[PDB]
Amino acid sequence: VQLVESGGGLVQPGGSLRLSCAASGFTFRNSAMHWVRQAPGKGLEWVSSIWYSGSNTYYADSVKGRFTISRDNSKNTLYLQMNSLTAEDTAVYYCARFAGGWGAYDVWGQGTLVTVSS
Amino acid sequence: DIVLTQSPATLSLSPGERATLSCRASQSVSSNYLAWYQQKPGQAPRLLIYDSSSRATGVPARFSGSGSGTDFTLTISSLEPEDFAVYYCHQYSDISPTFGQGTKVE
Amino acid sequence: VQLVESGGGLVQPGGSLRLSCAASGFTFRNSAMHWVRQAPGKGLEWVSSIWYSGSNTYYADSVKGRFTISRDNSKNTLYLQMNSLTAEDTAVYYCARFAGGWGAYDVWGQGTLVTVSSGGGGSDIVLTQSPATLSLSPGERATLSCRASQSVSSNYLAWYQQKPGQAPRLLIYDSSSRATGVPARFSGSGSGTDFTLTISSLEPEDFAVYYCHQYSDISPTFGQGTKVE
Amino acid sequence: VQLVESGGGLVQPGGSLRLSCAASGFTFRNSAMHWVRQAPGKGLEWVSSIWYSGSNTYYADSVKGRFTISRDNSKNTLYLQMNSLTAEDTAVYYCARFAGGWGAYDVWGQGTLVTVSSGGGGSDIVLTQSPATLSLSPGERATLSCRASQSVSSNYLAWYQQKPGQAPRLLIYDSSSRATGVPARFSGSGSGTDFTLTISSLEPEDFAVYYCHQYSDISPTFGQGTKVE
Amino acid sequence: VQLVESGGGLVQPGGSLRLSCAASGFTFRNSAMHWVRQAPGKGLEWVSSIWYSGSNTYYADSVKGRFTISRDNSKNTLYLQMNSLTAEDTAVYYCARFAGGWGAYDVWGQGTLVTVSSDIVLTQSPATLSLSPGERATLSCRASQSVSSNYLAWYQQKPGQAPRLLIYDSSSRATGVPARFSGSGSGTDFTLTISSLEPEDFAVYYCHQYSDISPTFGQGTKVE
Amino acid sequence: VQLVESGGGLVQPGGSLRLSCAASGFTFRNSAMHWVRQAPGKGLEWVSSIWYSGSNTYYADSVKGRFTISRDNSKNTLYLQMNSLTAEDTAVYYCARFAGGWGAYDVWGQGTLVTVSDIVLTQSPATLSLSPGERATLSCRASQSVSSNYLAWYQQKPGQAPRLLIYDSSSRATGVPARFSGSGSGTDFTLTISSLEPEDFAVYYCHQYSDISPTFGQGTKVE
Amino acid sequence: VQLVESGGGLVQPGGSLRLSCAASGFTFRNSAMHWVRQAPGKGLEWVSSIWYSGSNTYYADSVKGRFTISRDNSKNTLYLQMNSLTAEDTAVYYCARFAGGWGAYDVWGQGTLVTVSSGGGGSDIVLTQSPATLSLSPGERATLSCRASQSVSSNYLAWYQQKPGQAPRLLIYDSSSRATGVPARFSGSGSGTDFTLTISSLEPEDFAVYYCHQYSDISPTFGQGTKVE
Repeated sequence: VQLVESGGGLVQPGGSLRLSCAASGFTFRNSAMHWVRQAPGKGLEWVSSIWYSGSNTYYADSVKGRFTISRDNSKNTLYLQMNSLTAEDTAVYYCARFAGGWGAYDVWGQGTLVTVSS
Repeated sequence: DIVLTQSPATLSLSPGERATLSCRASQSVSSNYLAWYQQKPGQAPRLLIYDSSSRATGVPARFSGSGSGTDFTLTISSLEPEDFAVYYCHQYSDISPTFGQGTKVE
Repeated sequence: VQLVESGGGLVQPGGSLRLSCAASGFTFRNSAMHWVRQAPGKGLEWVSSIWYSGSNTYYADSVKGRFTISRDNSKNTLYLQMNSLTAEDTAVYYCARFAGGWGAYDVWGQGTLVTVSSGGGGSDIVLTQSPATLSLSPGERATLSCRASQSVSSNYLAWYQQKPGQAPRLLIYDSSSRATGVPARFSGSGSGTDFTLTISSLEPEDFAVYYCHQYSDISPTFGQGTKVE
Repeated sequence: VQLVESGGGLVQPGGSLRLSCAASGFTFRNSAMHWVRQAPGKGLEWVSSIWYSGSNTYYADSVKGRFTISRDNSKNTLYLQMNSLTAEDTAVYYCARFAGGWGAYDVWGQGTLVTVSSGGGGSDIVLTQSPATLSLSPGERATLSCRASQSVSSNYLAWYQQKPGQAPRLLIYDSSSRATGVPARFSGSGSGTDFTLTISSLEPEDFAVYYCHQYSDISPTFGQGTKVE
Repeated sequence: VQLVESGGGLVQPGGSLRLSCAASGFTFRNSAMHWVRQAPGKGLEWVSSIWYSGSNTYYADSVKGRFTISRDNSKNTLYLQMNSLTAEDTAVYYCARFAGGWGAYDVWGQGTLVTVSSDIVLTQSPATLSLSPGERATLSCRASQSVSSNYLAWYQQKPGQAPRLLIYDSSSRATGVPARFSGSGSGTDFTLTISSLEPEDFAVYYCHQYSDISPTFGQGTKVE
Repeated sequence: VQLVESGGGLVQPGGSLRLSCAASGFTFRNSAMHWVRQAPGKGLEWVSSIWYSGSNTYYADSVKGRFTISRDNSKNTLYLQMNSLTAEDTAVYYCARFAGGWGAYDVWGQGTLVTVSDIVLTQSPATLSLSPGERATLSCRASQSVSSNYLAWYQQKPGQAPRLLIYDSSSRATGVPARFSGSGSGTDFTLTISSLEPEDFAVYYCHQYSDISPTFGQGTKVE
Repeated sequence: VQLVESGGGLVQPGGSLRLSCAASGFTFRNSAMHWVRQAPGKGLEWVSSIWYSGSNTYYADSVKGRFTISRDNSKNTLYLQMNSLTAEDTAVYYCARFAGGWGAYDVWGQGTLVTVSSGGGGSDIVLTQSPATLSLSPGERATLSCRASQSVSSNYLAWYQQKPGQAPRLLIYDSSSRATGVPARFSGSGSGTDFTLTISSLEPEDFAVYYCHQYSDISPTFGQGTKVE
């Protein structure tokens, strides 16, 4: 039971970046997967969420229309496509499994730093 | 949109003392879907309490959650050296998840 | 991962019993625990549910007010207190861990039989009416049969007429005696275990449900009725 | 010659109620008095009996321990105290004078409705399984259907196997997810209101009763079962 | 003429339970009262008897030393005390009046179920193999669930002697075992092959899974 | 590398017995030791297990609460205390060293027998498939003569108590329909149901009460 | 698109009958035409086929050599000549157009009943044996029943034993008379409509099929046999 995260780094404003999260140890295809970010020195902030086919994917207002969450159940992988990046997107981004009433965010990725600067 | 307000912002305590942390929601938290997380410097958040009062597997008994509606409390009965960190509350009762701003136990 | 049940047994109507379920192999204090029952030769029926502190306990409408679900997380034990028991509560009761989207009822107790009965049964004389329904027209003959499982001593058998929303009306008693005010077109006959009610020529007011009734012992019984429509 | 009833009404499970029957026109002190009830759309059923000075009261096995018949000859009144009520007590209750060989139940009260309910009308999702029985041979395919009266949100539907005398086993949950240890010959499918359990090639150990189960709300319901023989 | 029974239920092995039977409608003071039980899917079996006192009480060997039958004629009640219960005591217990030449068991209680209870089933095939020296013996062991780590063993047992390890870990031939013995398979289907039978190889063969905390054996194949 | 067993014998029901197994040729201090039993003419059945300290002892429910497994590593001996014995505990008990992935039960003791300790009724046929209106003829054959013809027949419907049909071989009980009739004497008795009704489809038992140890037949299913 | 069938009826065994089927709405000259029959209370059974005049007509083994299928394309008519009829030919016969990969039997005639019989409105004496099977052991008693639909005059009823691959052997005649060489453990009884064969103590050589047989009229009939295993 773990989430293996990858991606991130330093890119210029207006650039693009893709984050990946590889799951193991549970039935990923049925799990709701969320992305959470944390600006330097700040608190936790929900970013996006994805569920089963037939459910609505959701985005925070700060990323709606620029970020795209997606999943490939055959590879047990979660993605976050980050476009039109701004200095306000600088944060450590976490992927997390959402268990709702059975454990909230009970499994977290280790997080990857995304810095937006020129 | 449910705003979570933690208090106090900072708690300075010694090992062996009790830590009492408070989370107040601007609205009632449906089903008491409120969680507590511990985060150490440079590490990912780690679940302590969910469903307001359920202690996650592997979490020591000295951590306990209580409360309902808009008033929730996390209690650490006897602080150990490894307990000094920042603590966040988190409501997942609606489609717009929100976090408290954290309480640093120092 | 296991659920060890105990309790149950044979109890009298109105009595009390407590069921217990001891869990091991998983974090019981976090798990939602339900009780499910199954009447003899019937299907599964949810009874009650309990979860974390801060959540509502839930009951089925049949048991709301009579049953109490509880848990002691210090003993990893689930309890069901069953009060005001009636023969409809007779069933095998299962404790079960509820995993929702992570396994539904993925762990079950073995089940324990709870039987609520006062000693039946029994010696009761069974009355069987035939046919269940008769479709006839005014002027025609209606012939109704009542068969007893044992001989009805003194031929103490009665016939009643019941129209919708009204109390039953005595037609025949002592097998053949037509009650006062009953038209002569009604007549009863038979003896021992074979009795018949005859309506010689049906009138439009004669279309109703008819019951036979034996009162030859301390346990009075009725037939299930014949509808004449 | 009259019996005037009073009482009854709507009560919740586990509650109490007292019925009364005031007699006039006959020597009530000599008469044996009975209570008779009738469930909605059911037949007549004897409840209790009481007689003279040497109080020798009788009860039906369903109510023994919960009901108390009594009489006050100074007020010419018959009473029925009903405790530990359950939905199975829902019926119209009649008081009646018992005349035995001189008229059986020759005088009846008008009847009063007693309804025992906690507010049950039905928001619950009804699951209908088909067919009720399937006769097949080893090696053949069994296709079982589960139909819900309302859409099952998130496809929270499970399938269980039950052999005689044993607890149910989880086979499928979340409509299509095969539980741990379930052979691949079991498979579930469907969404909304139409669900199917398929056993690709029957084995001799696969002959059992199969139940579907929806857990998409707070009133969990089960299908009524399909027997594969 | 009633017998009103009560008691029973589900208890752990070695536990205790008391059964009672309350009589009415006959002179209980004089009646011979018996207890009879019926295991699930089994026949009727007599348990105990009590009479006038006069009381030479009788028990079956299955229950003698652990069960206690008694009666209190002042309450018209029959009792059966069940101590040190075991899984083989699981049955429906009936109280019954014994009338001998005037009705045998003419009145029965309703009966109450007593269950003393709380895995991986191994099925071997065929049940029997009749073969000659030099011929091939092929044995199958089919598990109800996958045997993790292929922790399945085969033992041979000759009459009156202890079992002997032939193969363990599905494929490992034990020390001193002739090469004509061979095991194979994985998951739920395992096979033991005796390539060319010797006259000393005619015995009962058991498969054995040790992949969990509840070890189980197959029911054995007799090779004659 | 040996396991020397001792104990056993013939015991009354409810009695007690202790078993011991002395090891040599291996480091008994560390070995997992199990008990396995085998009922007369049956398969192998695991009973109990014990291992190093800081580990759980295990029992089967057939023995849980009555048996005690123990070990004294200073004497290289394994013990099994068996209390409150019942006729179903009769079996040959084996001690065995458990090597898991290194040999399973690779060493066995020789085994010791523990044994804890009339007229047999045989019914025929075991099953009868008939339709309403047909005749059912049931047989009960006793291993010895039934004195005074004290033989009874009972009817049992599923989930219900047995019901007296006939006693004294031929005496039909009160309230029993005349279509039931019994016959025979000595060692061969017969129950005949002349014209079947659908409520007569049930299991039927014969029963002898002519002695101290009453016995029943094993039942015939009429379906 | 229609097939108008005609013919059939009730005929004597060994007689002749011709069926016709007149087509409209399609190019009959190009179509393959089949006959299909259905015995009373049985399934469909193919009978015959005809195609273009460069192919061969086909028949089922049941009818080959007695029936002749033919066609007159100038009248769009299909024929079935039925000669040497037997009671086994009793069935409803359908004409049908065969479209193969383009519709199988897509057009059917309505069917005509052909009954081949020489009897009157009365039925033969039907013998019903029970049970169909008896599983017993050596030394046990076997009781076999034979019930007749009508009374068997003079008790002219016989019992036979048949072992696999062998001719039947007479056991009992005149209901109770034991045949020569038959062991005394075989005995028959009964009269009128109720007969019984009893084997007092079964031996291993007694396991066989047993038939009853009535010879009280000109139409001999047998029971369907009881197998003793």
